[PDB]
Amino acid sequence: WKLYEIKDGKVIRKNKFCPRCGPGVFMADHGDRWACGKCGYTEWK
Amino acid sequence: YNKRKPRKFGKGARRCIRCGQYGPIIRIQGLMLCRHCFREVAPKLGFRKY
Amino acid sequence: MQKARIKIASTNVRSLDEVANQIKQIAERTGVRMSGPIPLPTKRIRITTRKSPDGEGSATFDRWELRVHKRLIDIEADERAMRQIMRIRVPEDVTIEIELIS
Amino acid sequence: EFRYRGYTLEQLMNMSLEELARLFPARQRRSLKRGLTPEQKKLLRKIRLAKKGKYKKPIRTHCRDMIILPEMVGLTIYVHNGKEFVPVEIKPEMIGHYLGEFAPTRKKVEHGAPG
Amino acid sequence: MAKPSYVKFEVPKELAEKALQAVEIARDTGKIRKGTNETTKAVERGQAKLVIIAEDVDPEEIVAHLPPLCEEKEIPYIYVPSKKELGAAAGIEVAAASVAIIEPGKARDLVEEIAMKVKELMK
RNA sequence: UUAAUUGGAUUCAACGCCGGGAACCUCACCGGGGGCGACGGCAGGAUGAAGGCCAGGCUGAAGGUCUUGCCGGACGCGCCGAG
Repeated sequence: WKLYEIKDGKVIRKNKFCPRCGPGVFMADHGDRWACGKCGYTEWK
Repeated sequence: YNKRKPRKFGKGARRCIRCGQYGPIIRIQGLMLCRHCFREVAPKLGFRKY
Repeated sequence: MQKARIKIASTNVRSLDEVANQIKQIAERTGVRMSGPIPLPTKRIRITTRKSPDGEGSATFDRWELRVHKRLIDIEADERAMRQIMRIRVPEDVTIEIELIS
Repeated sequence: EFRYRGYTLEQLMNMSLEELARLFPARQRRSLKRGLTPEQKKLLRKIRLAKKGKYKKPIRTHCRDMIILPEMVGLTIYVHNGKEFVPVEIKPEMIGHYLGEFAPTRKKVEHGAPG
Repeated sequence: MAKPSYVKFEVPKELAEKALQAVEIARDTGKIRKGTNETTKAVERGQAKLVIIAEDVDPEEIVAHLPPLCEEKEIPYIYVPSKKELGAAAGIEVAAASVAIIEPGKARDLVEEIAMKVKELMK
């Protein structure tokens, strides 16, 4: 719940959705990259 | 991390069905049984004394 | 000319002789030539093992034997003769394997 | 100067792995050909980029059967003898010998009066 | 008592009871997602059909984001006065901040009814 | 002697013996690394897993440890007994 912000009637997601699995899969905010540990997939920013 | 490693050779790869002894398991055509177990079951397999 | 080769194997001798006898009666009842049952060499499986469970005592060894006898019967082609063999009651110990040879 | 197979260590550095294993005895070359263990290769990476300096950790290993290459010369490695990772210091003559030969896993056996 | 900030309409007691009965029936013979986290995950996926929200949730930010979230995704959301009521209706001993129904089961006849009784509330 | 030569076995009747197999196993020895004790009870609860997992420092490596941050979506640790 803490990873969904809302302004002006639209939902902002604090972290990027991982395309491998689908929606509801946030990403790890490390600054230098976007990482998801479900499979250890990293996309460098 | 609790699984035992695979072994296709050596004593650890082999284990008696009945008692689980890792050691003497005779394999004349594939019995797969401990040697001491064999004594009480040989007649049940049909073996006789001559 | 076409032939059927039948190999009949059993640990029990008497079961094997009964199977051979009824095969003979079938083959002579259908009037089709049969090669007499050739008793092929009997297999003697041998296993020796030390009697004592632990390592104590005199070196004692026990011998265990399995004598399995097999026989060969060759018959000449006749579909009538081959129809009656699948109805032969075969004991649980006797294994019959049949091949067809030209 | 150090000479192995008729060549020096600094000449041994620049040869490829296949020729270098050709210079080796049959057993070590056979083990190299059949493939290093994945832990062997992880440890090879560790020491290789430790030579370049990036890995500043003290290097220790269990790979008693690691075969020392000429390029590894000039380093320190702690090899497990069974209780501790005893150090060994790599010199140019290391080439052609396993690690487990060198760590004492059997201490000295002195003898006294009979019981 | 003052209504929380996220409130956009006043749900009658009877409507809240019907929502609780719908929660129970959808639990019995359907599918419900328990927890505001899973409610958000379902509404974002679009699978949610009706979202029940408690009105005595101490931290507002747990349920602050639900009303505009359901409005934007065009799924009815209804309120119930007590979080413990929603937990009891959800068949769990802990208190459920919100429940998102997925399979109405036998509560469709309520939920669809509740739909207009929710759509009239925002007007 | 050992970090270990695991333990057992004794004159015949222990001593190519338990082992009809001592390179990892065989393990039952030594040193080191990591890890689950079910079920009934207390408490906690999901406001998110207990498992996974990057980047990496420490660990022989192994998300093993640790900062790490997201996850699959759902209840599991400490004790009382007790397996």
